[PDB]
Amino acid sequence: SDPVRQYLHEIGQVPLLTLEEEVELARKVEEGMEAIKKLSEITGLDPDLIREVVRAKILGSARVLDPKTVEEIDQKLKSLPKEHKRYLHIAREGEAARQHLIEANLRLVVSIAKKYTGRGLSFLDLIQEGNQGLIRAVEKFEYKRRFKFSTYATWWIRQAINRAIADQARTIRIPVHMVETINKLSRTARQLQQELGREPTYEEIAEAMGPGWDAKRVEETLKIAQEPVSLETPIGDEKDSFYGDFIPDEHLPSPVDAATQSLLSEELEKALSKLSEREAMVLKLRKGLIDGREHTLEEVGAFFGVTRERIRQIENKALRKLKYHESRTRKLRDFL
Amino acid sequence: KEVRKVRIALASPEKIRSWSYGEVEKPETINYRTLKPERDGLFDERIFGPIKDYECACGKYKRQRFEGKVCERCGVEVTKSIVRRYRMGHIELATPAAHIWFVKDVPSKIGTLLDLSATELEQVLYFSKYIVLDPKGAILNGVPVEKRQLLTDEEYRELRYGKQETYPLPPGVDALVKDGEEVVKGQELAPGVVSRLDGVALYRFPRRVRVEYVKEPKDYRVQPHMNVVVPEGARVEAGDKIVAAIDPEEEVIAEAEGVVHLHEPASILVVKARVYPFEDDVEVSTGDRVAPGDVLADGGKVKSDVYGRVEVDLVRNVVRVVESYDIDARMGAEAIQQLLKELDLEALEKELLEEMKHPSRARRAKARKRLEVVRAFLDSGNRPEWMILEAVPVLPPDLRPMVQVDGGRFATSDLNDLYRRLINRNNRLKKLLAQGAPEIIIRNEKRMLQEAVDALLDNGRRGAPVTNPGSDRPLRSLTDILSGKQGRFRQNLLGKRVDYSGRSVIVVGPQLKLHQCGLPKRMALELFKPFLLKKMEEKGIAPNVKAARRMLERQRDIKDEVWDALEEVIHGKVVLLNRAPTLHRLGIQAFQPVLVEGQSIQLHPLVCEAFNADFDGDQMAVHVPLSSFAQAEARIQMLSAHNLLSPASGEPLAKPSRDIILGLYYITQVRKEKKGAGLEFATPEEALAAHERGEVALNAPIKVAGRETSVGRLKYVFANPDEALLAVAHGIVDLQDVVTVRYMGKRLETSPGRILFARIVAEAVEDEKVAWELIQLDVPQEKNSLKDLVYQAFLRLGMEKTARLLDALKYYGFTFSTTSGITIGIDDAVIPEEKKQYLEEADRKLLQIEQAYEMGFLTDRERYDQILQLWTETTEKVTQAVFKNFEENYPFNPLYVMAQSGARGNPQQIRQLCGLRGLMQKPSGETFEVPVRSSFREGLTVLEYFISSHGARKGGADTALRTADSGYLTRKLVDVTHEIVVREADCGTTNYISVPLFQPDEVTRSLRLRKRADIEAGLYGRVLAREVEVLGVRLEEGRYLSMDDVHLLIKAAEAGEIQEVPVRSPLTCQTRYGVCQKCYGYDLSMARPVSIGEAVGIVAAQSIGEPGTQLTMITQGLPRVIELFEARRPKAKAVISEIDGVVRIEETEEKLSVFVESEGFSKEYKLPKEARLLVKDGDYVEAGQPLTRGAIDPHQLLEAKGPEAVERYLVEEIQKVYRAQGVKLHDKHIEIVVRQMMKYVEVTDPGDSRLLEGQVLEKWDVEALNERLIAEGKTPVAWKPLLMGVTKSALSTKSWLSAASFQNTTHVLTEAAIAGKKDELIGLKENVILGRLIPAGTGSDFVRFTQVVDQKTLKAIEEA
Amino acid sequence: LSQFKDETNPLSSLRHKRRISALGPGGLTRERAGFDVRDVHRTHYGRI
Amino acid sequence: GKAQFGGQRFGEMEVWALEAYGAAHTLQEMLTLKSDDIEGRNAAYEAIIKGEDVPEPSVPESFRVLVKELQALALDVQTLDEKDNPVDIFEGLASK
DNA sequence: GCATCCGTGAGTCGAGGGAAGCACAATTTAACACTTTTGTCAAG
DNA sequence: CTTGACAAAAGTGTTAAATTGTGCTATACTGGGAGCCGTCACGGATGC
Ligand SMILES: [Mg+2]
Ligand SMILES: [Mg+2]
Ligand SMILES: [Zn+2]
Ligand SMILES: [Zn+2]
Repeated sequence: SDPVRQYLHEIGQVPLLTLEEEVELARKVEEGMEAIKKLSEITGLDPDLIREVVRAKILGSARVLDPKTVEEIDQKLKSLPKEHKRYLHIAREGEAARQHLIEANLRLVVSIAKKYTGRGLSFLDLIQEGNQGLIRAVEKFEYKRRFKFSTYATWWIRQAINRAIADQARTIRIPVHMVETINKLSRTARQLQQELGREPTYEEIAEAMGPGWDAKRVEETLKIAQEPVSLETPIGDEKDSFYGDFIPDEHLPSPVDAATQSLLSEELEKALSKLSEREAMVLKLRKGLIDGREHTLEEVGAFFGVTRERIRQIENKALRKLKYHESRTRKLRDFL
Repeated sequence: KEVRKVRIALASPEKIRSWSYGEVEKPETINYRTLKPERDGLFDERIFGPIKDYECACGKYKRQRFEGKVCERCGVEVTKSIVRRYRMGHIELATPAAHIWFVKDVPSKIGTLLDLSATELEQVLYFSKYIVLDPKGAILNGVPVEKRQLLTDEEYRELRYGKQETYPLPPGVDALVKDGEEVVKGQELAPGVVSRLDGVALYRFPRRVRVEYVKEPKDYRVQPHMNVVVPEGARVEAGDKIVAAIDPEEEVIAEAEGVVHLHEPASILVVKARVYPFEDDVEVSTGDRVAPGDVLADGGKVKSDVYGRVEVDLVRNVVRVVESYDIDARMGAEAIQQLLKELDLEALEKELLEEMKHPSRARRAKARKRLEVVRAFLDSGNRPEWMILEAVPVLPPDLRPMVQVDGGRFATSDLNDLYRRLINRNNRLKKLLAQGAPEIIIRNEKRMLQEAVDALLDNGRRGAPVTNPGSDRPLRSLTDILSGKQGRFRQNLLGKRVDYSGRSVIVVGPQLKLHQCGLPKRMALELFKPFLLKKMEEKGIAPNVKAARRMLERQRDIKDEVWDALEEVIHGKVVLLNRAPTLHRLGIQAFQPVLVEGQSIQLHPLVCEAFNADFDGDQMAVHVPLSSFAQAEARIQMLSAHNLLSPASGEPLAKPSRDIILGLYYITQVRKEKKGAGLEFATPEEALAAHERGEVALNAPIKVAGRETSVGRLKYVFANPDEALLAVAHGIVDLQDVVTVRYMGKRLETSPGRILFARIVAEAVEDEKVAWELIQLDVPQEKNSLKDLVYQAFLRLGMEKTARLLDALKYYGFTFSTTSGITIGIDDAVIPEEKKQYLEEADRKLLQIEQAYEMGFLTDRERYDQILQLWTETTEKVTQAVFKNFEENYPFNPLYVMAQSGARGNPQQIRQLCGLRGLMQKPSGETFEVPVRSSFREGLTVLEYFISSHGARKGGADTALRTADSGYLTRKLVDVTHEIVVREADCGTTNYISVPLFQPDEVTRSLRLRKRADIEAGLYGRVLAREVEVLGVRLEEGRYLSMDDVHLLIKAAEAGEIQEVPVRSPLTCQTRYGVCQKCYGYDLSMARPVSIGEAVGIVAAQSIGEPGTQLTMITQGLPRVIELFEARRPKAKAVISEIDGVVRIEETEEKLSVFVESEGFSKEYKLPKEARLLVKDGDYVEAGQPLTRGAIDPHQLLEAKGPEAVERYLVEEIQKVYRAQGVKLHDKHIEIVVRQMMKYVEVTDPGDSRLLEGQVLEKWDVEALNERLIAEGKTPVAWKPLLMGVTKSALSTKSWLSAASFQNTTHVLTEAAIAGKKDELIGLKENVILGRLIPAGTGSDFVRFTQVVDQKTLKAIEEA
Repeated sequence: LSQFKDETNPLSSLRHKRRISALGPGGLTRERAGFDVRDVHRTHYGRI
Repeated sequence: GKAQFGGQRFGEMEVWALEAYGAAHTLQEMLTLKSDDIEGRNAAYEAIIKGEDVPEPSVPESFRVLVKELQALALDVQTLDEKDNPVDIFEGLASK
C-alpha cells in the first residue's frame, strides 16, 4: 500500500555491483556503442535506428516503429558475414549490459533523491527524475578514466533532480534562470537576516546581491516568486467556507451592465432614426454598428461607390446632426 | 427541443477524444511574466477558446463577424469567451489507467466481470503481481502455467529469464570446478562455497591465468580493470593476446605457443542453461528467444533442445540457451484492459445462467451478482474495456480557474495541481519509454501514472490523500466536487444563493394584520430596486433608469419622492419571510410588506409559532417573487393568512399565544368569594340585605330560597351587554364579577368579561348567531378552548373570517393583558404550608428506612430503590400541594393563571419555583440519594446547584446532538418520498385498511377504546372505502370523514356498534409515483379534500421530521423512530410465533423453552432465562404474535404475518413515540413513508421472464410484468414482499439524479453509468437539479395547461 | 488555540484568557466528542 | 455575506418548503432566474426596468457545471428529448 | 460468525481570514526606421 | 462632388539586446521518514 516501500523493495532485488562487475558492464556498453557505429557505417543505416532495433530485441516482446520493420532490419543484420555479425553480437551484449548497469545503480539515486524532499516534488517524483539523469550518466560514463561510476553518476543524478524541481515544482512555471535567481535571492536574504538580527530591507538585499540589483528589482523578483493560493483553502474552524466563495467573477457582464448596453443601443437607434436613410448607414459602418468592425473611408466608399472625401463629409454631417438632436432633446447624455 | 430525460453512460476513448478540442501536452498553466496562457498548457486558448470575446491570442481578429473563424497565426477560434467554460481537452495516457470508481467501489465492477478479488485486482493494477495472458507452454514448479494465473515478481523472472546465481569466492582460494562444467544442487564449487541449483558453472573474473609454454608454467595476474580475452584450454600462438587491458604496457601477450588455463575466479555463476559449441557462424544473436528445432549455428548442425533466451559467448565460442519460457504476463491496467477486451458477455451470460441452477444458495447468489453486472453492460451497450482510461478528459479551465485577486495575487483550484501531476508523470513515462529504460524504472512510473489518475478522479480513496506541498490539506478531486454536503449537488444544485434577498433582525408587530409584515424602507429600496428604477423613470424623479440608479447610489442623493414611488412599487405585492431551520413548510410564508422606519423586520405575533420565532435576537430572510406566476403562488398558496391549519395534524397553527391567551383568560375567568360561602336565606331581599351589611360578598355562593346563586346575579341584572359593560366602565362591577345579563333573549348568568368575549367573536365574524354557536361561554378561555374556536370558525366561515377573528382575538388579548395587572414577584411563588410537613414526613420515613437497613432486613439495591420511591412520592405530593394551594387561596396567581391558561409554564416548572427542585441524576445516570429540597424561590445551596448542573449539561448536550439526528432523519424521509404527488382523483382500487377503534390492552386482558386523539389522527380527513351504518347514520362509501364524522364513529364505538373503520389510505393506493385524491383524504391545512398536484411526499416528510427535536424528551424517543424508519432489527428483539397454535410452557431450572402446538406442527422456542414472557399456558397465539416483551423485528414479522401486518406495526409504533411526547401527527404522513419502504419485492421464481431469482425490483414493475406475461399466456413471475429502510429505499430509486444527490454519489453514479440509466425526471429533486418546473403544485400536468379567456375573446373565436 | 482576542469589554478579554478548550491540535473533535467528555464531572467542583 | 454584498442562501430545506407549497414557478425562479441563469438573470433585470414581465427561465449554469464535471470523470451525461434524441444545452458552444 | 471495509452524522448567519553555476544556443521582444494605408484640407 | 496634397498613424523588416531552454560538471558516495489514539461510532455490505 506504500508506493515508496514498494519501490525500495523492488530496487533491493538487484545486487550491488562490485568493481570488477561494474567495469565489465561499463566496458560492454562502451564496446556496444562503438559496434553500433561500426554497424551503421557498414550497412548505411541510421545509428539511432540500429540502436533501437538492438534495444528492441534485447528488451524482448514484452515492450510495445512497428515490429515488422524491426524484424526486417534484424534479419538484414543477421544476413551479414561472421566478421560483420560479430558487431551485432557486441551491440546485443552492450545493450544488455546497459540495462543491468542502470538497474544495479537504482540505490544511488534514492540516496541522492532523499536529500531533495520538501522542495515541491514528492519523494517518488524525485527518484524518477533522478533515474532519468542516471540513464544519461550511463551513456556518458567512461570507464577508461578509472573513476568509479558513483563519482560521475552523482553529478547527473543531482542535475536531473535539480532541473525537475525548477521545471515542475510551481503551478505557474518559472524558467531555470529565474528560479536560480530566486534561490540566490533567498540565500542572500537569509544570510543577511541572521547578520542584521532582523529581516533585511530590499536595500540591504539588493546591495548584497551585487551589481545590477536595486530595491525595485528585488521587490519585483519577490512578487514573481509568489505561488498561487488554492481556491479550496478553508477559513475558520468550521469547514464550510473557502477562498473561492469570496472572489467575485468580473468577466461576465453583470445584469446591470448588460441592461444598460441594450438601453444604449435602443436610444442610439432612435437617434440614428432622425438621420437620413444614407447618413445612418455610413455612420454605423464607420462606428462598426453593423459588421462589428470599423470600416475605413475608402472601404465605406468602395461599399457605396464614392471617394473617401464623400464619406468624411457624410460622417461629419451625420455626426453633427446627432449633436443637434441630442442637444435639443438631452435623451443621450446619461449613458456617457 | 425540450429536455425530458437525462442519460449517463460510460465514455469511450473515442468519445473522450471527440469531446476534446485538443490534447493538453504540457503542465504549464500561464506565463509567469506576461500572465497569458502557455501554448499546449492547461489554459491554452487554442484548445479551450479565447479569453475575451471575439479576439484571437495574436491580436489579429477582434470583430464579431469573424465568428466561427480560427486565426491562422495563433489557432484561437474567434468566438465568445464563454466557450471556455464548456470546451474540454484530453490527456493521451502513455499506458491505460483504470478508473478508480470501477475498482475501489465495492463490489468492484472490473473484478466482478473478470472474477478477480479486490486484492487480486489491486495487485495487478498497482504492479504487485503479474497476470498470465499467454502461457506459451510455460511450466512452473513442474505444473504448466494456465491463463489468468497471478504470478509474483520472483516467479515471473524465473519463467521469463531462467534461474541463475552468483557465488562470491573468497580471495585467493581457487574454485574446484572448471569453467563450463555442469553442477548439481548442493555440489561444492570452491572449497568453501556450495551451489544451490544444478546448472552450468562459469568463471566470472579469473584473477590468475596460467599459460603452459612448450620449450614452462608461467603465471599471469589479472587486475579488476583487466579482462581475459581467451577461453580456458585455448592454444595460443606466439604473439597472441591473453589478457586485455586499458594500457598496452600492462597488456598480457604470449612469448611462444602454449595453452591457457584460467584460475582463481572472482565468483561462480551457476545458470540453468544449455551450452552448444559451434564452429561456423551462429544464426542467432544475444537476447533472442528459441524453441526446440530452431537452428543456432553451423547452418543447421547445432539446434536448440529447450525453450529459453539464447545468449552467444564470443570468448568461449559456445551458444548458451538459458532455460526459460516466453510467457506473456502483464501488470497494471494494460493487462486488465486486455482481459476486459477479450470478454464475451454473451458467452459469459450463458455460463452464469447455467450456474444460476446450482443447488447451493451461495453459488446462485454469486452468479446473480456477476450476471447483474453482465446484464447491465449488455443492455446498456457499454463496453467493459471502457472502464480503463486511455484518454483522460480535461475539465474546462473556467471551471478550474486561475484568477487574479484584487491584490494582484493568483488563486487557482486544486484540480490544476492534480492535472499537472498527471501530465508531468505521463510526459516522463513517454520519455522513459523512448530511452528504453529498464522495467523497474518503467514499472515505477506506470504505477505513479495510475496513482496520479486515481488522485485526480478520487483523491484519498486509495492510499494516503494527495496534499499540496507545504501543507497537509488534501487536494480536492473531481469526486469530492460532486459528493458530500459541500458537493455540487447539495451546495449548488439542490440549494442556491438567490438575488432579491435580504435579512434583518425581527421585532414583534402587534398592530399588523395576519397577512402583513414590517419591511424596512432601506431593505425594500434595495430588494425592489429594478422595479423602483422603472417607477422613478415613469415619474419625473429621474430621466431614465441609468440616471435613477445613480441617484440611489449615494444616500444623501436620494430625494423624498423616491419613498413615495417605492410605496407604489410594492403595492399589492408580497414578500417571503424565511427563518432557519425551515423544519416544515410554514418556515416560509408570504406577507404583504409595510414600509417602516428602522432596520428590523416586524413579525406578526400569530405566525411566531409556525416560524418557531421569538424576539430574543432571531433573524429572517426576505425574498421577492418576481413574475406574475411567482406573485400569484405566494399571494394564493403561500400567504400567511391562508395557512391557518397545520398540514401535519390539521389543528390550527396560527392561534392565540402567550400574551393573547393570558388576556382572554383573565377577563373570562370568574371571581370566587369566601365571605358568605354558604349562608341560606328566605327571600332574595334578605340575601341582598346581608350584602350591604358586609356579611356576604358579591360572588360568594349562597342559597336564596332553595336554589344556589350569588348576590351578584341578584343585585345586578342587565338588560343587554351594552348596559353590562357600561356598568363596568363606571366601576359598578368588574369583568370577573358574575352577574345576570339578557343576551340574545336568554337570561344568562355570566360575568361581563364572558359577555365581552362573546361580543368579541360576534363582531369579528359579523354574525351574532353563528358566533354564539362557536364559543364555550361557561369556561375561561384557555389555550385549547381558543384553539377549538379557531377550528370551528375555520369550518363554518373560512380563511377570510377566521383571519379577522384571529386579529380580533390578538388585539383584545394584547389589550386586556396590559391593563389586567399580570406581574411576577417573589411572593407570587407561594410556598405551600404542606411542604414543611411533607419534608418532615419524608425525613422520618427516610430515617425509618435507614434503621431497617442497619438491622439488615433489606439490602443496598432495594434500599436505594426505596429511597427513590419516597422522594418521588414526596415530589408528586408537593406538586399537588403547590397547585391545590393556588386553586383554593390564589386562583388569580400569575404562576397559576399562566399555567392553567396554557400561556406559559407547566406543573413541573411551577413546582421548582414554589415547591422543591426534587431529585437529580449523576452524569453516570444514577440519581443522588439526597434531593434538592429547596426551591428556586428559597434558592439552592452551592452543593445543590452543582448537583443540579449535571442534569442541565446532559440536557443541553442532548439537544445539541439530537438536532443532527433529527435533521438527518428528515433528509432521509424527504428523499424517499419526494416523488409522491397526488396525481389523480381516483385510482379505482377497492383495497382499504380497517383503522381499529379498540386497542388490545394486556394488563387487564381486554379490548379498550383508543384515545380520541389517536382515533382522530387515524380517521380524520379520510375517504370511507365501505358504507358505515352507525347510530342510524349512513356514512356512504366515498365520504370524507370530518371531525364530526370521526366523533360520531367514536360515539358509536362506545355503544358497541363498530370496532374498526374501513378507510382508503396511501398504503392501499394503486397510483404510480404517488397517491390519488381519494386515498389521501383532506388537505389538513385547508380541512377539505386534497387538491390534485400537491406534493404530499414532501409534506409527509416535513410533518414527521419537524417534531423530531422534541421527541427524545428497547429504545424510545427519536432513536426508536430512526430504527423504525430504517427497518432495523432491534438488539433486544421480541420472539414472535411463526405459526398459530396453543402455547405450552416447559419452564425448568436448567433452561426456558416455549412450545407452540398445533394439529400436526410443534414449534420450539428456546427463550433466555431473563425473558419477560407475555404469553401463558392455555393461550392460542397466531402467526406473528409476540411471545416475549420487546420490539418486534419488522422483517421477521413481515415473513411470519404479511405485508399488511408489518405496515400496520410500523405506523402504530412510530406513532407511539410521537403520541407519548404529545405530538399530534396524522397517520397519513407515516403511511406515505411506509408505502415507500414496502415499494420493492424480491423475485423467487423467474418464471417465463428474464428476471433472476433473488433480484430486487419495484412492486409496480413486477405486477405490470406479471399481468403482461398472462396476456400472452406465459408463467407469471413469482415474487416475495420486501421491506427496506428509508435510506435503502431512497438509494435504490429508479432515478439516478435524485439518488446521486442524496448519498453514495460514487456508488450511485458508477452503477448508473454502467447500466446506462435514463432519468425520466419524475420526482421533485431531479427537476430541481435541472432548474425545471417541478411536477407538483402549479407545475403539475393536471393544472398546468389551464387556459383563461373572457366571454368576448371567446365569443369572437367561436364565430370563426 | 490561537484565537482573535475578544475585547468587546474588559470582561470579554478577561473571560477569553481563562477559557479552557478541549479542541485544538491534539484534542477532541467538535463532532467526534461524546456525552462523556461534555459532562460535568464531580471533580469539576471548584476547578471548572 | 453582508460584507461581500451577497445573497441569502436558499438551502435544501427552503426548497422543500416551496415544493410542499406547490409553488413551482416561485421555486423555479429562485433556482434559475435569481441565482445562476446568466441569460435569464440578465433578461429578468432588463425586463423589469422596461416595465415588462420576466421571461421564461432557462437551464441553470450549475447544472452545466455538473455535466462538465461528470464528463471530466469519463461519464457520458446526455440530456435527451421525448424521442430520446440528444438535446444540446450548451447552445452549440461545446460541439465540434 | 465474525472480521473488515465503507459512508454517514440539521439549517441559516457571522466574522476573521488572505536548497548550484556556468556556458552556450535558441527563442522572444523591445527599438528602430521606411513605406503604406487612412485621415484630413484645401481646391475646383 | 472628385482631385491632390499631405501627414499622422499604422503597418512590415531588420536587429540588436533580453530572455529562455538545454547540456554539463569525473575521489567516492548505492533501501525514506513522519506518525505517534480520547484511534468515532454504527449500520450495512462483502467475504472467506
Ligand atoms: Mg430566539
Ligand atoms: Mg338590581
Ligand atoms: Zn489570432
Ligand atoms: Zn389511490
